[PDB]
Amino acid sequence: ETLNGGITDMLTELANFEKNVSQAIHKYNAYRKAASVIAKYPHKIKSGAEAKKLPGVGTKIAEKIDEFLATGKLRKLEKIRQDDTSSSINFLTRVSGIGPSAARKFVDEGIKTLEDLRKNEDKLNHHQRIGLKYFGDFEKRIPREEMLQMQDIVLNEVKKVDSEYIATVCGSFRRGAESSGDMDVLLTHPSFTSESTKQPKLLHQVVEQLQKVHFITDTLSKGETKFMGVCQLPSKNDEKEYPHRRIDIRLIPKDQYYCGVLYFTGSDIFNKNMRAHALEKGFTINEYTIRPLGVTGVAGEPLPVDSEKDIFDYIQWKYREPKDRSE
DNA sequence: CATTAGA
DNA sequence: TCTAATGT
Ligand SMILES: [Mn+2]
Ligand code: NA
Ligand code: NA
Repeated sequence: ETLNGGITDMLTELANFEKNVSQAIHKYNAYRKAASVIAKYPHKIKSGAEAKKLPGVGTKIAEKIDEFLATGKLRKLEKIRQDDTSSSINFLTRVSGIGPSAARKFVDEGIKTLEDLRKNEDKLNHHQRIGLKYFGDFEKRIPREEMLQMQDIVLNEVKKVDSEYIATVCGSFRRGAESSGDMDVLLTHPSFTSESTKQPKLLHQVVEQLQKVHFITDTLSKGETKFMGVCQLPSKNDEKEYPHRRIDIRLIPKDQYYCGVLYFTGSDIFNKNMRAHALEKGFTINEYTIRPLGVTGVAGEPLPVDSEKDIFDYIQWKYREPKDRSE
């Protein structure tokens, strides 16, 4: 956590660099387990060789340690840190829509800067077009004060649309978070459960409303279960307009909301921690259910959940407020 | 780790 | 059909 900081950290630099600038998934895989092990590593690495003992540590990575321990730096991370071609891939990739592959191609054609990106809006596709178009807004944080105005409206149409609908703004915002990056609407409905051969309009009806009133401004990807877009607060009685924010809404078969909800309400840790335990408590929890476990090694049999609570009791525990699901 | 665009 | 991207 701190005893092996740089090490894991340098490691990750190196790895991320292997995966992005270079399409060397293996080496990339090298650095991660490694960086993962030295990480569990309970003592101060004193040298290459010491580390070298561990699994995942070969000679190359060992080699890197020494030099890092020796000169408080690293040549390659130095060289790399400098290199535009790579500096560039590190950068372009920040536009929603540009992944590494594209990142590379762009550069190749010589598309290094944001401006480059504009002059070639032609080369870009819808996601990435909207991507660049809200480069600023998408990089900003969502003040909770705003989180609440948004939540306010979402719930309102959703409801005006059909009352039978259930919505939940999940994620950090749900867990108190002073700010949030993207908004997460978990959505389900009675009519939609595990079986009932869908009803796409369910997603659809809503997406539209939200657009009609003018909250949803753009579309990144609408699907029959996951619409994914951009929204904005009604720039008041002017002067201060609102930043465009990333919004996401997904339909859920009503018979899987709570787990689902438990889940997206995080955190990553409270989550695992809960999962790791449900296990002890003779169960299993995943993004959608809670099945009683059985001795042949594994079982099934999806227990019926009516609230975050049900899931709780099931593994027999104390309800944990969103506010306090920190870990 | 699944759901979407896209070519 | 694959294959990239986002998220989670
Ligand atoms: Mn979020
Ligand atoms: Na990107
Ligand atoms: Na392949």
